[PDB]
Amino acid sequence: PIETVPVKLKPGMDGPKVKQWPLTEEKIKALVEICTEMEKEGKISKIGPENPYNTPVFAIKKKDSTKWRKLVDFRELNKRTQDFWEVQLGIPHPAGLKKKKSVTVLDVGDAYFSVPLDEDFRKYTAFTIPSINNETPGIRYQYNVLPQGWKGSPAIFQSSMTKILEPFKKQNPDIVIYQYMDDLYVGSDLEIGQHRTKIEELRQHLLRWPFLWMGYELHPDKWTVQPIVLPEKDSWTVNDIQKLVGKLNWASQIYPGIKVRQLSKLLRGTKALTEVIPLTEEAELELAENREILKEPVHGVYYDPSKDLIAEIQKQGQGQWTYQIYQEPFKNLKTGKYARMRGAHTNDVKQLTEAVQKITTESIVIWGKTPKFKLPIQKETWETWWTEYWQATWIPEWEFVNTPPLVKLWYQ
Amino acid sequence: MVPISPIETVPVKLKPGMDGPKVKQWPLTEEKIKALVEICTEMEKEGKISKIGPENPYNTPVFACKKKDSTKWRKLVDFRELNKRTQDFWEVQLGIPHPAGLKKKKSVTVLDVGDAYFSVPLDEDFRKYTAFTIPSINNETPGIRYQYNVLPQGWKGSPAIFQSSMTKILEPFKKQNPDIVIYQYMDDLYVGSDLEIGQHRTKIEELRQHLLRWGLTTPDKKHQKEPPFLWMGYELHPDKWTVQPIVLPEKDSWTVNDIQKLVGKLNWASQIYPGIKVRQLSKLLRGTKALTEVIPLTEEAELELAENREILKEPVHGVYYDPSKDLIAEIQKQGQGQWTYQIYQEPFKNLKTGKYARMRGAHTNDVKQLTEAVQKITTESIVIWGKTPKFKLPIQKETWETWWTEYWQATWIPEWEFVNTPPLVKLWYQLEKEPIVGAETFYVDGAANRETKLGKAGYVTNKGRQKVVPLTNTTNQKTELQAIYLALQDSGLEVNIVTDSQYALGIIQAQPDKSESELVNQIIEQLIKKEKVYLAWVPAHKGIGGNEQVDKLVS
DNA sequence: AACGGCGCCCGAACAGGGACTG
DNA sequence: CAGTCCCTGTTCGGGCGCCG
Ligand SMILES: Cc1cn([C@H]2C=C[C@@H](COP(=O)(O)OP(=O)(O)OP(=O)(O)O)O2)c(=O)[nH]c1=O
Ligand SMILES: [Mg+2]
Ligand SMILES: [Mg+2]
Repeated sequence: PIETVPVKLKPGMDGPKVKQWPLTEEKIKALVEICTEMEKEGKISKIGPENPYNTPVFAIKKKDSTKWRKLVDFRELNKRTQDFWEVQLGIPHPAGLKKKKSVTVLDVGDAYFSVPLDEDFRKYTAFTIPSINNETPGIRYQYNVLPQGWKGSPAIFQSSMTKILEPFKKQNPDIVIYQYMDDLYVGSDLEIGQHRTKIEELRQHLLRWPFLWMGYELHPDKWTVQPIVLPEKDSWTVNDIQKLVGKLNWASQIYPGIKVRQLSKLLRGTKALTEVIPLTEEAELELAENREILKEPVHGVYYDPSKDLIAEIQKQGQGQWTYQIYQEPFKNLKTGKYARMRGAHTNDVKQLTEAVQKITTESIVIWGKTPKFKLPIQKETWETWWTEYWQATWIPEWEFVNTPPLVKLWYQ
Repeated sequence: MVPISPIETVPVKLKPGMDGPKVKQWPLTEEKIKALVEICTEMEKEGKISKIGPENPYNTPVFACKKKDSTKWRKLVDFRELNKRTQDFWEVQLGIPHPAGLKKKKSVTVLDVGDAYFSVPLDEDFRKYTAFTIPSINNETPGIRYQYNVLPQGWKGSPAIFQSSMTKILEPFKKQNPDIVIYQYMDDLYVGSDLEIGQHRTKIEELRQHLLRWGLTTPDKKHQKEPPFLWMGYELHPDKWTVQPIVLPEKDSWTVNDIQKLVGKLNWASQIYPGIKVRQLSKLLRGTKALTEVIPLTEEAELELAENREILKEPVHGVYYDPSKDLIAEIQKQGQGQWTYQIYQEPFKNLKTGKYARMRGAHTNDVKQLTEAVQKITTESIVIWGKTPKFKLPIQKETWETWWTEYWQATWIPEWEFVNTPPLVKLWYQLEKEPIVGAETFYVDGAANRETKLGKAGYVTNKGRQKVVPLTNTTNQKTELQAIYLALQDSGLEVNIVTDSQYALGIIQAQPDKSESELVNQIIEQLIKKEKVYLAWVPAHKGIGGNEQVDKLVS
């Protein structure tokens, strides 16, 4: 009894044609069971090979959850409908969400299954379930309702979501509520007891209308930054000063006031790397001046809502991972470091997967965007394992780099 | 007035703004003439082909070829101009079934649908787009023109439509018989069950009659009731399987196209025959771009070919998959970037074998390649069995630990164990993490002219040692590598090396043991001879230490 | 002389970053 | 500051095997 909101692709672009990748046995058995129930409920319908479009699908388990969740890699379809979820029916981002003491993330994507999808657009939501050992051909479906993981789903449902959240926002004018993809971000300055109680009130507010029982908690007020710090040693060797000047020279691309004149004078000649060099009176002055510039904020660094976010990650070893978020090079909007994550000292891919999820979550809270990642990993290595450790209902864009650490810049 | 078959039609459109095919016929021999006029008449009475008149302004040529090992002929429509104007289809055939993924079944039956594409109807509004004339004489009778009511063989949409229609018909039968496994590939159906042989034929006849309701015939000509079953080019026995006999050509003179077929058969044979190499054979397929050019077999390519023929002498076989036992994969290093592996559950009962010999990157080491081999085996294992095997790798736990913890890129290997079978994979040299006390410090640098291609390379040390070498036909990157090579040549067993070259440092830090560059291989040879090497980097053109001094010499 | 599928090994075309020259 | 070079990377189409 609801008119299907018309959806159109961006002009000049065709639907997504992405090949399904191999799935493990436990994931295929989960998707076959999930899709059979959704088909019985009319959420999806089987299709044939006359639908030239296709989107990969797999399954995940959220943190501390044993229930399989269907996850579609709608990344290609999302950037082929970008004029919709950003121009026509956009979602405003509250600048106070990152200032709240506690922020809970609620999976509300199941609500999208109640709104029908435009019949002319259902052909683009096509996906294919593979079979083990290619026993049977692909089992293709398409969505009849708003699909989870599609950026157009929260936009069309936004008018419905506002009516549901209206009594609660009036009841609590201090609580900030943000909606990104299948998730709902609820931030409040209340204490942890008062917060979780108010979260349950919102859950009951949604029940009177399968992952609504979960609630991932955040603390954006406790989020730290990782500035560039310089080592402090009692004695300095030629090798120490060479690494220091190399670090400051690269840092001059960010802070233009950093000088290295008096420090390079200490290396005049052809000295052995291990020779101890006492710092002169001017070298102590210059090194102290550079330590204060690194504390000062970078000039003219602000967020542009029209530019994409870029995130670079560095493997520092021993469970340490550093990252920087920026839109223009050397204009970092945030720098941070992660340590002792899941898989530390045993699995790089799991750690890197966790780091990408943490960074994306922060980017959603601070700016409401997902950054495009520059991953320090080989494409074949990442594409073999990342789905085994993914625990999020969204998927960011990423590319693959290989930058040897010529100078340790973000972690000495 | 033609009857509508029970199979649900598939709506097929065309690309917008384009019409149907309009291509003239091909003058063929009179042998093909007396082998298609009888087909268009038999299909006309059976409703598979209808006749049209002048109201269909389209035409498409057709040819025919003998079936493989059969008296019956095969008709193929050259729809290459129709395929350019027909809508794109998403293929539901995601791969090829492999016998190593089959489980043990007590009773096995292999079927084969007769007249596969000719039993599935074409779209109603699309039959008009398949026009073709048939001349009874090569230059006399104009010949009445017909059309297609089914799937023509040669059209790019025929396979996908048949594979999808076949699945919809089997869906109700599989729901009524959950314990029965039906491997559906194109028209051939692999049916297996743990039922008794008597009760197995009962369900087979139930399936043969179930498919008969939609006009799908399963004739007795290609009905297989007893092993060995010929399925997907293999020999299926009750407890083992093997590839059908592979014959390698043995010509006295070897050309290019002969090696391409030779290497291809070896790649197909490497799935069950352990230890097949194609490095030196494919090494002959480089540079030359003449398929009809004779190539003499090198001594390395001849020894590689002789060793492969002796492997194909002894009969080998694989086993079937038992989900109750674990999956084991064990890799061996064959040398020269070649790797071989075996996947099994019980010792010396290989499910399948394979090889990884890809050389990616100009500079690499054995640990990188072993990592890539593990990834290929993992993806292959998920396709066939849907799980990752436990690995047995010829590399020490300590060796791997040193590599991945100190590497700057994320890398990982699934659950694995060490197997002590030489040649073991190791790191041939380790760069120090701190400068070496008491070791001579070499400040190296190189520079070359972009125009004359002339350059210099050399070093200065803290003890006064110095060298400058003029180089002809070189680059800036080559001089920086040569400078490091000079420092290694002229230093003791322990040495500190300072360079401004991000290029050279990036190559050496990745600890390569092989390279396509002779200069890098010489650098590697020196790095192996040393006991301690510390590589440090400074930014160029900054008056830093001895780097400023050696910069004056080489420029 | 056809179509679709998967695999391998090959080379041409292309992309991207340090580094040098006008 | 551009425009190149040197180098190394990926993408893709064709060659072969094999299936239907
Ligand atoms: C071998 C082959 C096959 N096909 C398509 C057509 C029917 C199915 C199976 O072909 P087939 O089994 O050899 O012949 P088929 O049409 O089934 O007739 P029968 O010989 O089985 O009675 O795949 C094709 O299009 N080109 C080919 O070269
Ligand atoms: Mg057949
Ligand atoms: Mg230099």
